[PDB]
Amino acid sequence: FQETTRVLTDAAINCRSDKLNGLKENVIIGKLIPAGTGINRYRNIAVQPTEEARAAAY
Amino acid sequence: PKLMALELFKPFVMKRLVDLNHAQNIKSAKRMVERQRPQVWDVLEEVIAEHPVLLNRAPTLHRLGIQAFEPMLVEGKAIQLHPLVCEAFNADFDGDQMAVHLPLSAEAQAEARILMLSSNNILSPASGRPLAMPRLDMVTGLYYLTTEVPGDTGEYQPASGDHPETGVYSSPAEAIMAADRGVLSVRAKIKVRLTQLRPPVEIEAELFGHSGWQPGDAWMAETTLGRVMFNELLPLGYPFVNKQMHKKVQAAIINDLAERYPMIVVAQTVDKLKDAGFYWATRSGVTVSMADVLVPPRKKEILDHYEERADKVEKQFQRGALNHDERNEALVEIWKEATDEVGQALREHYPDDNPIITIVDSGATGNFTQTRTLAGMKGLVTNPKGEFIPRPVKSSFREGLTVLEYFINTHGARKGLADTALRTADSGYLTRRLVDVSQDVIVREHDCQTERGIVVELAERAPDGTLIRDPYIETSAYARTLGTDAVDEAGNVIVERGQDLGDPEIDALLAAGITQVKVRSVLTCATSTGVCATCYGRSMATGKLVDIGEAVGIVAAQSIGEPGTQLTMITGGLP
Amino acid sequence: NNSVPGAPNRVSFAKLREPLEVPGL
Amino acid sequence: GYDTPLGITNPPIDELLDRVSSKYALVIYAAKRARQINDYYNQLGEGILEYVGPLVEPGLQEKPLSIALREIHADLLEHTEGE
Amino acid sequence: ISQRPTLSEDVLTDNRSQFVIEPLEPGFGYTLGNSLRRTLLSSIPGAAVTSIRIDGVLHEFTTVPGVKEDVTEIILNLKSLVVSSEEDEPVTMYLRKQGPGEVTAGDIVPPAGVTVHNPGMHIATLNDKGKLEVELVVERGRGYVPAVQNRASGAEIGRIPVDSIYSPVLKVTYKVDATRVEQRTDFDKLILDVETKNSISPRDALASAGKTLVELFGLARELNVEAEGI
Amino acid sequence: SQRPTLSEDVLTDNRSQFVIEPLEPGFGYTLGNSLRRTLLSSIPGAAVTSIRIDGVLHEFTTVPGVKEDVTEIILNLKSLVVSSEEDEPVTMYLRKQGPGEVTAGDIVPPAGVTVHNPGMHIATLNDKGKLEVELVVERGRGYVPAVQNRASGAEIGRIPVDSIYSPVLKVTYKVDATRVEQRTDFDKLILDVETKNSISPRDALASAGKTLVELFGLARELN
Amino acid sequence: LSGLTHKRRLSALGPGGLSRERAGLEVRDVHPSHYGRMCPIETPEGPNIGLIGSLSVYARVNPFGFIETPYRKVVDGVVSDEIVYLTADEEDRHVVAQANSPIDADGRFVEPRVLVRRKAGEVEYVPSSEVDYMDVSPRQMVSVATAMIPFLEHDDANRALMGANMQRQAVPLVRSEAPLVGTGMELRAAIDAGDVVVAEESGVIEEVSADYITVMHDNGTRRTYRMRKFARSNHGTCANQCPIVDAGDRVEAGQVIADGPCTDDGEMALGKNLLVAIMPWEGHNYEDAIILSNRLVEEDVLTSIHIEEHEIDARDTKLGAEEITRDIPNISDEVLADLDER
Amino acid sequence: LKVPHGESGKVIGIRVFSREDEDELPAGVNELVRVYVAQKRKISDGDKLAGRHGNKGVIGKILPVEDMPFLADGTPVDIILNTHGVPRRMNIGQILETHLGWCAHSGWKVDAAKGVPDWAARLPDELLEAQPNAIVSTPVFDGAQEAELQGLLSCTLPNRDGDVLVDADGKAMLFDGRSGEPFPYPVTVGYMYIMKLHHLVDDKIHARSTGPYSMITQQPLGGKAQFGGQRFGEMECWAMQAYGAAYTLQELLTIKSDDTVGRVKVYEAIVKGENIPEPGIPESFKVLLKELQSLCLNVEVLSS
Ligand SMILES: [Mg+2]
Ligand SMILES: [Zn+2]
Repeated sequence: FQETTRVLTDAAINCRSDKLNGLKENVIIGKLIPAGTGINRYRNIAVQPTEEARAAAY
Repeated sequence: PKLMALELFKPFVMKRLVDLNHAQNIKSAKRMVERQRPQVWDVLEEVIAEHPVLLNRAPTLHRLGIQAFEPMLVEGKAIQLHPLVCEAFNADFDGDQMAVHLPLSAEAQAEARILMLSSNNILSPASGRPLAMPRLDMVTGLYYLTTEVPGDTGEYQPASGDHPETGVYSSPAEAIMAADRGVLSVRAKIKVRLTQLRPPVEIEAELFGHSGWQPGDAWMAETTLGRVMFNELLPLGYPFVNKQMHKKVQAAIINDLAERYPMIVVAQTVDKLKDAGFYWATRSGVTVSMADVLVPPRKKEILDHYEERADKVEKQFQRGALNHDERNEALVEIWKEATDEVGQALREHYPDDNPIITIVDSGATGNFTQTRTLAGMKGLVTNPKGEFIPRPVKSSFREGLTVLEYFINTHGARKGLADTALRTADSGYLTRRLVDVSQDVIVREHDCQTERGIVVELAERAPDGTLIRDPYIETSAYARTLGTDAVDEAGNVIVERGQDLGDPEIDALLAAGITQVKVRSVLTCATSTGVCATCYGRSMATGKLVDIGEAVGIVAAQSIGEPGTQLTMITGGLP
Repeated sequence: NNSVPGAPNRVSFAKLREPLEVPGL
Repeated sequence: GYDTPLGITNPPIDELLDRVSSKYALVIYAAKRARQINDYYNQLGEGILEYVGPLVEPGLQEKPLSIALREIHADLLEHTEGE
Repeated sequence: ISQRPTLSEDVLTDNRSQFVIEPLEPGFGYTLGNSLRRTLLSSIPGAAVTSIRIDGVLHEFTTVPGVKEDVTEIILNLKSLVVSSEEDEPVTMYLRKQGPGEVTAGDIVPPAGVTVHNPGMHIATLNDKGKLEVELVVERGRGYVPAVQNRASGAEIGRIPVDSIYSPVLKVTYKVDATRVEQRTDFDKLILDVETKNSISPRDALASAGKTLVELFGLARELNVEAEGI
Repeated sequence: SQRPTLSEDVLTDNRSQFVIEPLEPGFGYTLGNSLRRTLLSSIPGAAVTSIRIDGVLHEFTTVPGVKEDVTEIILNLKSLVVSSEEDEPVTMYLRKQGPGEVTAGDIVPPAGVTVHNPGMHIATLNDKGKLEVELVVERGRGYVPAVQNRASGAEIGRIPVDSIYSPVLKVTYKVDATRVEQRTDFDKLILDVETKNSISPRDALASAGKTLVELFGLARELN
Repeated sequence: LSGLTHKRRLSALGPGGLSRERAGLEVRDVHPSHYGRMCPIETPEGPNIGLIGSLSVYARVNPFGFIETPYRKVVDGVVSDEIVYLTADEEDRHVVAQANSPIDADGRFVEPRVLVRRKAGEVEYVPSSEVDYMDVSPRQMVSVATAMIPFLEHDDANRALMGANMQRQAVPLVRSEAPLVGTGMELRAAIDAGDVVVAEESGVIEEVSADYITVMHDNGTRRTYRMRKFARSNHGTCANQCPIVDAGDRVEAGQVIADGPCTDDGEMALGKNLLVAIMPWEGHNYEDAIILSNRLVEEDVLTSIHIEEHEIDARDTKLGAEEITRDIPNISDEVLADLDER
Repeated sequence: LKVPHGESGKVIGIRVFSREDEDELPAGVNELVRVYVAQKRKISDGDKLAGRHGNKGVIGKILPVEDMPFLADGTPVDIILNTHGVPRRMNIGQILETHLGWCAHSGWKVDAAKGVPDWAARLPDELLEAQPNAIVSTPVFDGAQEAELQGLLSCTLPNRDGDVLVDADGKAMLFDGRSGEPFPYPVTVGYMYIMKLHHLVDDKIHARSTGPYSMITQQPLGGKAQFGGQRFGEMECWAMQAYGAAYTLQELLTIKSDDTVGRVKVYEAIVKGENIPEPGIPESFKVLLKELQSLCLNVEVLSS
């Protein structure tokens, strides 16, 4: 946003390790945005045909 | 255009073609595609069966500025488009240009096919009401079709002694055939016998005794063939509508359909209605000619009288008692009164057949002031300082202005151009800042199970009347989730706790006479980060409760920033 | 009143006469 | 209880939402199945039939995602939520 | 030029149909559709009722005694009746009943030739000690003709002409759709829609209409000799 | 009461009127419109396809001795009307030298083709220059863009020209209705057609009739 | 027309002038002293609105640089045929009449009261004697581009400005046609445009050709004019000249001899004449859309010619000098089948 | 040198300048040659048209000549204009221009046997008798009045068929080209001057699937001539975020703009039947890292 040098210095002094939270930073990096279809609640889904379909598939 | 799609689907076409053994390798397939042999068109048609594409009018402003339409091959070098989506992009078909993207992976395909599809975004995000509705031209056609006229050809008549009563048709098919033959005007009073249209509740509860209408039950209606033909477009089961279709009526009907039926049915009926309106607009006989713009009959006498009074005040000033400011005030007020009187006379002159009157009254476009300027008097005009010049124009554009009047008039156009030029940038900057401020708002939890709910006065009860609807209930408490049940005076519950509010529920509450209601709001959300879904309430584009993870900050920013363009002047405008 | 020698003839809805030709543009 | 639609809008959206919890889950819930279908087609020449092919009989050269969406509407798939 | 043959597809329903012609040369869509619709709607011959009589009523202002329905309702009910006739001259038909109950088209005694294709159709209902006698004439024709064209008809007591429907088909609708046979990608695809009565099938109505139109254009063709594509 | 229609001809110098009646009510308009639509776009004909000008490599240039450049002469030649009897590309010649005027009558057509308007003005020549132009005459129907010859990959000396195969010029119809209450309720169609003199109106009408008969024959077959 | 307008343009920005941001908004508005000097209609649509005007039809620059405007002075209520040129200061100090005011053939004012323009923004009737100055023509405040828009007294200011700006964007067609309805300032605006040749002395043409013409002067001196054919214009369009004279005609001096682009018989013609109909048609003309008959396409009614331009150069380098050569490494003969020996 | 993307036509002329022939050239050059390519463009879809009254538009569709409405005498129209845009824009002048154009084209002859009509008092004595395809001129601020047009429209010469098409008001009866039946109400017709704007469609249309990539920014080139892709503004990112679409944004930012190996792999997978591999690390992020590590700021990753 603004005053990049000052905030950069302040963060470096404190060794502020920040998780990839929010959208702007997460889009600057390029990783999936943590919104919509990006939240871990949906990004990790395992889908397989129901056993009934497999028994009756053939 | 094919010249664009073929160059845009090159890898897919090459792959499917080498699959079909029209070439031997990939390089040969690419070369053949480059040469555009007649063996490529079939594969190109086969490879885009259900492949969505992304359109984007530059510059996109709001959420609905990026749609996802199914492609379709057509000749030419222009990207065809649907008439009802131009409003979403605020595009005008006069040289506007939009980009076209394309998702590649199987994930982007599903994303653009489910979420970004156009048919699932009829409702604007600003308010939970549809935006894609008959806008400009087809509305005139619908008004003409549903309009009623007395003493037409083939209208209904009563039994006159030895002659039967004519004007009754067994079914709409016979009426259509009669109209085709040329013995029944499309808009006349008739008594048809419908069989597949639920009658209005007032007749449904009486004729059938509330037993319930079903297809195959006949009832004798009293309407015009145009109204029946229009109602046939509406989805089955909808009660019959038997009133002239002003734009307000159109909006009410569309809103009711959106609030009572699923989105897909609404889209289908909107498409059918648009097609019918386009078909019937051409035959409405709406044109422009010198005989259409008719001069007022007695404007000269009124103008002479007002000029005589102006001369009277001029002599009063010549006496020297008054100063320049008083003279200017007197002149401006006198000429404003004269313009109002001339406008009233012009309105009283025109009949209900002129194309201008038909267009303006039907809400198609414009207002009466433009018609007055075009036929009556343009009146006093603005000045570079903003004050009204003491010299009014005494002629309309039809009759013909003079050099001095046009020179005086140019100022308003110049100032309006400058105002628009500054307003566009002002709105853009404001929208950018508003988007910036609220980037990180997202619905995290499903429910914060909090109790603090802002109380909003739903509708005030008059001291003399029984109940008066609040003029802003449509905005404050229309989609918010009801914090607590609004139990009526008795023990019966009309709306239960947690149940989202809406048009039928708002009507029920109005019937119960409840005035004060406590509603769950997001301002008091107890969620640590973001806001719980329950607090937020019913969504805008979805029509239901918001789903977990959906961004709300961006939507709010876009919604608030979009109307910034029209914001103009302690100032009251955008500043 | 065609100043140029052989311009095409096109009668006009003339009501007033201009006492001077348009100067060299 | 309405006219059958045509194009990519078949099956409709509201019907699918009755199965899936939310529209945001459905997109992945169908994309993963489409990926499995494409993998099965890739191995059709030879391999293990662990990624069972389409459940509903496909059309004439239909995209795998269309097959996934048309079979999800038939309630023939089961999935686990986030992790 | 042979070009490409145009085949007429077909779809089936209870009594409706959606005949499809594909492909057609650019611009021939409407050229077919409009004329074909008009021919189907007002070319096929048929039979229907023209006038009725009620000895129990002197004019039309009132209603027949002892019947729940009104004169206008009776006229409407009897107009929709589907009658097929094979005799050119106008024959008569009588409907008579006594006592309480209902009346159905099948109960009307038909003379030789004429037949009713819907016996279960309702007309009206009678209360106790009710009676009504009707003498309706049936004529064969084409298309639609209003009762106004039958106003001046001799001199009678209670002659009440009714708007007849001399056609077995009553509704037709069509559209045009683009098609891609080649890089032209503009060929039209006619989509016809017809819904006939019970006295004819959509496909036979369409065949009769095509027969009539081809016979009509035979005059244009016969003026000289010259060939074209399929 | 019920009679089949009949078509008769009322003749004029070059535009003929055709009267058709009796037709059932509300049916003349559609028939007239269908005939007009099938007449103005599906009548076979022949017209110049591509030219060859000696001593000229393309169309954006001139030639000494003439008063107008190549584009103007191409535009003028577009008005030329010819009828083809053979179904293959034939070749004509146009050789005119010296001062004077060059008209449509100076072409020496081969056997099987003719030029019916020798009065057209192509261009004019000054004594300095001469002219020799070779042109093709193919038979087609409708309208084709000139670029068709671009992909043939011929030599430099070939110049494509737009082809317009249509002998019909204007068509109109009016209906004389008889809406008396008698069963004589019919309408009388009055169709008027004018041709470019390549073919008489009767031939074009017969061709259109045959086209429509062949097109509608696909429905008379029992389904 | 575009070239003439550009030559007549009046800029207000650039070096030695105010910038866009510092320039006030008020300067972009009209002034009661603009009548007769700078047209108030013609103006760019973009943000440079009001900073780019145009001389009036009759405006002439005085030797110092103050624009003038012709006027005929009324001495004792009688119009004077003789005319004089007045600047802003002198114009303010006098009484200027109205051209459209009726005047008798003898110069007598039929109306006792005639409207008049005063010091600034003041108009009021005055006796028909004190009036001192009268305008020349009603068209004394319009620009050159705006002067050729028929029925300009009926449109709106914004619409008139839009039409004037649009008129400067036409494209030369192949076969131009003069308008059926247009002001009388078309041929004059074309002769002065310079894109049309004209004879200097009254002579008789001996012979004409598509590429050059030869006119014989009455004094026995032969002269020849060369006409450029199909030369790329400064903006990518084409320019040509077609003589409209016949062999053996005594052409008088000042008579046009050839028509340049957008011309038809020595008068401007930027378009064609089409038969229009005003009615909504199946929504294909929805929201400013337009429908065109295929007759225009198949008759070259609106066919234009555009000429591109490319250039390559072989400049020396420290590693050597590049040379254009027919041969090129690793290229099939078919690819270079078009290149010549050089 | 090769023809750019989206050009065609004949080669009309070639100009070559040689230093051997003593031709002035810019310093450091030996042979500069320029080639002119001329193409004939026919008006097509997506082209701008506009009259002299400032009414722009685009060619929505070019119907066949056999489909346009035609006058009662068989004269098909050439262009159709919408009507709802006239009164709102308030440019009624074009209607008068069309009426006057029709009157001049058809030719008129005002009756004078009984005397000049009162409405024709001020008409020039030589303007009472016109010929077909006549030429008329109305100077600005001084032209034919409404009464003049009313009188003229009532005396137009009849067509060669002997009948007059337009009425006194100026409207006429048409015939639909599709249905074939006349419209219920009359319509206005006439000749109006139409120009052609320079905003052609061929210049605008452009496509790009795969082509040259910039060497300094690793991004596709820009512009139609260079055969480069389109720009993707940040407002588009905001819109994509609004819908909650994530993978699409990921692709747009990583797999189609920067990642080299990503582009190669996805192109090969599309060429084959394999699924598109997930994108990688965009070049922008890696450049930002290797640049910020230059300021002594140890920027770790913490994959854990
Ligand atoms: Mg625009
Ligand atoms: Zn909460």
